[PDB]
Amino acid sequence: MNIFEMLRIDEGLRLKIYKDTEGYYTIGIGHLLTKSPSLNAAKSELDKAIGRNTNGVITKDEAEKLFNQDVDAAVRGILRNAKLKPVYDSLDAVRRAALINMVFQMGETGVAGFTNSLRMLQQKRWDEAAVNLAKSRWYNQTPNRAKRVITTFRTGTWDAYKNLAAAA
Repeated sequence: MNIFEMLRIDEGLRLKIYKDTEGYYTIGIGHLLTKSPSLNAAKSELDKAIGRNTNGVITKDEAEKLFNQDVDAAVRGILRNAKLKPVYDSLDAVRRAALINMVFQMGETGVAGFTNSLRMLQQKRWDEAAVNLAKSRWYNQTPNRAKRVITTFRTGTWDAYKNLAAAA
């Protein structure tokens, strides 16, 4: 398992514009298009991202290309962030993937806001961090995904993902 497989399980793959859990227009592997309520706006952003007149439908390769850019960007956001980087540097490989997942989902800023959890992770206080992480809108809104990521931080293994969809 790796970050791509992991996020592919959590986000799924849809080739037509769809609404995410918050009701925002998205496509592919969790690629957020816009927070605007206009489908047109969404289609415009999609054409711009793809470089062609899509009419709201993309191919698998196109979805995978946005996905690679998105993972790349999450990693880069982490390394550029003064609060995130030190946590990321302190972690083992599996737990690094859990951090990327959250940044992919919520963005740098959002994650950078979990001050107490970040400290705990940095200190390697796994159980404590897992409890703190659970006291969040994130956990209450998308609990099954939140549970997978938290278990990953707790254990440092891929066990939460070793049975599911996307692949595992």
